[PDB]
Amino acid sequence: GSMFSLITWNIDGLDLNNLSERARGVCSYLALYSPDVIFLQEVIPPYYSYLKKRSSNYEIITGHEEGYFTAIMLKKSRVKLKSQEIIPFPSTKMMRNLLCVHVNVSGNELCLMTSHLESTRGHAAERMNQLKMVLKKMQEAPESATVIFAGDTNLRDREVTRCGGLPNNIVDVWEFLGKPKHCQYTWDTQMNSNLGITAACKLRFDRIFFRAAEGHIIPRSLDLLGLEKLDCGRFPSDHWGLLCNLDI
Amino acid sequence: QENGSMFSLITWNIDGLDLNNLSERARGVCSYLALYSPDVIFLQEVIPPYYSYLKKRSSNYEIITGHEEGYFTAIMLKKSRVKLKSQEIIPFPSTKMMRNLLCVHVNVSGNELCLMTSHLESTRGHAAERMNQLKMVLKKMQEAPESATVIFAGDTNLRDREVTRCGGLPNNIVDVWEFLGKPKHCQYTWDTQMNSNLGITAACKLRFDRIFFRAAAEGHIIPRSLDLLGLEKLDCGRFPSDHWGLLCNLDII
DNA sequence: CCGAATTCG
DNA sequence: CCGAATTCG
Repeated sequence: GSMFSLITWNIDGLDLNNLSERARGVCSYLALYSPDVIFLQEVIPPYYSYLKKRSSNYEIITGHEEGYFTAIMLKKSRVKLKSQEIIPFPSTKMMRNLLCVHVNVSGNELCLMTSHLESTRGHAAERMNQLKMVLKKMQEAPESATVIFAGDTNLRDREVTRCGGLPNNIVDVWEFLGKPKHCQYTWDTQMNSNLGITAACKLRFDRIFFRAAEGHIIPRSLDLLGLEKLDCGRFPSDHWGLLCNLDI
Repeated sequence: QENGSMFSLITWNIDGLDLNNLSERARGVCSYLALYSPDVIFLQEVIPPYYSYLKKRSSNYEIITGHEEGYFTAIMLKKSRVKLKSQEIIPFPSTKMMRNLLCVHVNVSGNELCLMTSHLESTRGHAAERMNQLKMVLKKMQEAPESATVIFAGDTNLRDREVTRCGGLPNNIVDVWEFLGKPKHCQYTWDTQMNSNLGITAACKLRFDRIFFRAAAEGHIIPRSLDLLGLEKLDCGRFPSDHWGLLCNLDII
């Protein structure tokens, strides 16, 4: 049974409002799909301890040891960990950083990366500085390994071109899949009301970039999750979760 | 010969929005205006009560207003020294603070002048728009009739960088401060170190208030001096305004 | 009326 | 945490 699946999701652990409850919901999803790899953003130590407790069949790597951070969970026995690298962005004022990881999935060498770039419009420029730094690390990544980035970019479709666009070797999976109609937005204030705001904003914050080495791994599917409201009256998060299926 | 070809003007953002100790600072400002008694006075951020009070004290001046309501700018002209030919008001099509260019055409002993004042869009956030106004002002200085002397004087809310960003001043238009070799005392018209009226703890030194100049023929009128006023805190406990008043002396053939 | 940090909507 | 409008010192 050779196949590979990942999930990226900004769970927003800063929104203490019904936090543990939303946590149990998120973990319900994670257990349901049981992907080989999971990317998370805005996670805090209690949330972390809970994740470590419940999902025990995963090796968990954190971007930080305190405050809020990102995290990469790896299914043990299915994913062997080769290394982990943490690179802080030198210009951050929000403690952000690029969390890289290198793993081995049944012979196939992988390079997984996650990040939570500088938030808000006012720091767009800074965000761009981070983005390039991310992109350059994907190409500079070993020619022998297949590179996969997945995270909360906090970007606009225009801004990506504004930075100078993707390299000819790196591609966003959403674009690669012909721009599916259902996956168009990962941050929708019309559908999600967790932050309690009266505006209609539909932005594709969470993105997955891909760089095959000849390619051995093909990205098959892309779907959203966390589309339903919990019993607490709220969604698990303001961002929608993103599952991706791949095959060898 | 009380006035030997001398000419004096005053521009000042009196800030009528700072109601804190307003009337007393107003009588102070009028104390200044009466003291120097310039031929022309440019004022910014003035409100209707302030206007009526100015009408009372400075009664030897014909007063023109940029607006009838809210806050606005005003041009006072000493009658018997200045004959008023016309007045024109041009709103910025892109303004969002009801700002506008207040032009006036007058005659001083044969020499025809075109005086202009404005209070451009405030804050850093509207810098681009501010630039749009500045050029629009500059071009109106360009478009202004030949043979006549053009003088702008107002609260530009500008930094030295922003002026260059627009493409720089036209070769015929000159900042008076720059024209005087950029004196150290006229360096700032908004200094939070020295002025504390809005009660702020920051060290901000900006030259907001500016005077632009354009003789058209060789120059017949030359700006002689440039000085600040409102340099002392009043007995009321405040400065006349957060902005420093700006007096300018000039001379003609 | 600075300018970054709340608040409002 | 959108994005334009207060607030503090």
